[PDB]
Amino acid sequence: MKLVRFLMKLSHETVTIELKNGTQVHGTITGVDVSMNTHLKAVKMTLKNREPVQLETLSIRGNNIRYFILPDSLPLDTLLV
Amino acid sequence: EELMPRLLPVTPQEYLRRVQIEAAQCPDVVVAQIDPKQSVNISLSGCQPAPEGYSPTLQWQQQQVAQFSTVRQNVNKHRSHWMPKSEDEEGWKKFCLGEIGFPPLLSIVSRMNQATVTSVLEYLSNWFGERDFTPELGRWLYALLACLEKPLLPEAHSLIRQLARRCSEVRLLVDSKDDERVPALNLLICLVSRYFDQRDLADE
Amino acid sequence: ELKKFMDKKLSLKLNGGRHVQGILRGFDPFMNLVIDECVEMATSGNNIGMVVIRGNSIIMLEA
Amino acid sequence: LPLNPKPFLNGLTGKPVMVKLKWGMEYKGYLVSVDGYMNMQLANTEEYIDGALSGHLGEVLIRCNNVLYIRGVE
Amino acid sequence: EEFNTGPLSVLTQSVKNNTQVLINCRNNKKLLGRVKAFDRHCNMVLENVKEMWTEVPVNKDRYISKMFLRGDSVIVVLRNPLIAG
Amino acid sequence: MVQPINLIFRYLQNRSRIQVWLYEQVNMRIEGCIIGFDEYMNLVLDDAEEIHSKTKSRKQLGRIMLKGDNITLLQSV
Amino acid sequence: DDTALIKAYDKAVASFK
Repeated sequence: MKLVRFLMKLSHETVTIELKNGTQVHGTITGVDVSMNTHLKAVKMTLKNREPVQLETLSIRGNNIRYFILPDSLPLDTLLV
Repeated sequence: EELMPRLLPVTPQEYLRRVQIEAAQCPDVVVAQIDPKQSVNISLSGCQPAPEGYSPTLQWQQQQVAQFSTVRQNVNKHRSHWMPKSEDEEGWKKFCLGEIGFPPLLSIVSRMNQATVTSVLEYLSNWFGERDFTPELGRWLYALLACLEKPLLPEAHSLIRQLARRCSEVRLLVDSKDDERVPALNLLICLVSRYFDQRDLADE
Repeated sequence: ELKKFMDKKLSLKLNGGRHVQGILRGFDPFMNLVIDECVEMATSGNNIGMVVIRGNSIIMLEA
Repeated sequence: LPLNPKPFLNGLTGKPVMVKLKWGMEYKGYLVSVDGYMNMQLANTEEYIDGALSGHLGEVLIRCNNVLYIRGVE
Repeated sequence: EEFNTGPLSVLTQSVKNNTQVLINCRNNKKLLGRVKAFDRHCNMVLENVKEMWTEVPVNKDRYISKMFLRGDSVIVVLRNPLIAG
Repeated sequence: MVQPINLIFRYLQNRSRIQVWLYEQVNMRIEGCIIGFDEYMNLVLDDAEEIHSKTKSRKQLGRIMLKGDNITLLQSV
Repeated sequence: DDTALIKAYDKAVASFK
């Protein structure tokens, strides 16, 4: 799957991630692995009925990710090459 | 990871080769053509664009977005030094807007947890569907928006969007710029649309 | 390694909160099993014979 | 004469099918196209939820992995 | 070739013609947006997405400017969806 | 040692009616006679039915191809 | 200044030019 090659180019970009449980996880990408496992720092998690959680670091399984909200400013056309 | 995982190892093994062999000779992609009706999916609206001359300038928008950020940094301080029940739609309406009712002191909004803020935004939005936009309503909306911590639940994004909609609709009842509501409505829409990333709702 | 569960009885937990009690009869590299004389322990459990179980689905497996 | 999986699929293209999903929804349509992963393209698609017709989707791609079974329709 | 034909053409049409598609997501939600790129797994770079759903029985939505969507989440994808305000 | 492919293969030769436990569904099982299969465990199934649970109802399917990643357990019937 | 918000809102409305 070529497109992960794209996610791999995103170090230092801060993103929000929706987990399959529906949690939203905001954080900054330290790294994404070839299977979409994503390592974040400076993390904030919004949960359905529980106050937010701040974490210095978190890493999330690629198959627990539904999607990445990217930064608007992200330049897609250069990253897609 | 694996779209179609192999579940069986390659007698039966003899059969499975025959199958693998035959399948590899089957064409990969096959398109049939068809020799010669669509439903509707209900999309919610956009914002109603501002009546001519009512649309604010970008510099003012950016200014507010920028200002608001700083205001939000303050809200965290108060919430550092440490009301109707959460489910009480009727109390919360009455508590915030009254008959007057309580202003949004940091002393109060800082105390509310994130589920409650969201609850109250909904209640104040429902009232709003069904009563007029005062200044008291406006500060609460601003205050609740300032208290919402991101990243936002999708449910919270939908709610603030409905609110921007309602604002853009009320903005068409106006018949002079001098109308007290105009600045407030423009602000709340600007916050939702730029600060909270719902750029499809922005006045441009 | 699964070598020495063979011909030993067991109970199995399967995805979807499903449990199975039987005795291991065969297996493969992909983790599929054959279990003999197996019962589905439903809520209110049935003897369902020789069965093949897929390597996933098999959540927990104990003796 | 065993009928194996890929042949049978290739055998269904150009024809009415009902595709049923691992989530319980099913789609009836003419199977336009197929690939090696068993992704499917349907045209004139009807979606059934609860077995109740829910929508006319027209042309539609279904991701292989969501499929529970496919079958021929008259 | 067989991105051009074969079921993945549905996706390569939106890339070619800047056409929106509607995606049914395992979310129980629907995404309406333009495709930027995709892979064989239907991993996706989307633009200008409207996420739409119903719940308590009221329609709900949100806007996401730029998205990477895991092919995992995609159930069905409609070419040429029809939507109304 | 009974290797699973053997068993599966045995069902094919005999044309035994089998019942399949679905992976993502516990409220339905699929019933059929198996007339083809492959290394993905995809099954072409003859004379298939959807047997639902607590409702004691069966739906005739006909000939269907059942994807292998759906299979949790296979049993005879 | 416990009314920083109320204050914040009025300023923001008033800046509309």
